[PDB]
Amino acid sequence: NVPNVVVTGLTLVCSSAPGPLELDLTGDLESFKKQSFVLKEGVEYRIKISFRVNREIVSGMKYIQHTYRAGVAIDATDYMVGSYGPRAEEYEFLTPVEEAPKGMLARGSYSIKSRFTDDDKTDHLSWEWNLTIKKDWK
Repeated sequence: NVPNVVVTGLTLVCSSAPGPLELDLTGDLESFKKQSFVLKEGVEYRIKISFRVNREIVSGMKYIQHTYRAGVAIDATDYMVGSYGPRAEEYEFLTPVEEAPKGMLARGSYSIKSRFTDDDKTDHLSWEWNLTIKKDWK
């Protein structure tokens, strides 16, 4: 049977972004490693993680995210998702509002290691993507 939990996507929710910033997590995750979303410095945003539970209840689901700059971790955050049972409709998790960095010295590439797990520490899905902070959506 298809995994009990299927992570289906990640969306960088930003009201002022010119276009959609989302990753399809149901396909090939390798392509993301060479790609990067552009985010204007200082803008507020959230991260929407779409997923579905197919058969059994899952408890303590957490969306983990480590952010690196110049190859070194500058932040680690565990987002308590919750315990949710099976449902036909796809679930969506929104992290609290975040604020992007500002100032020259904050600009540049940022790499993210993302993981969706639960209590049993199950690796429901892990993936790496990139971000680039710019003065404007340039």
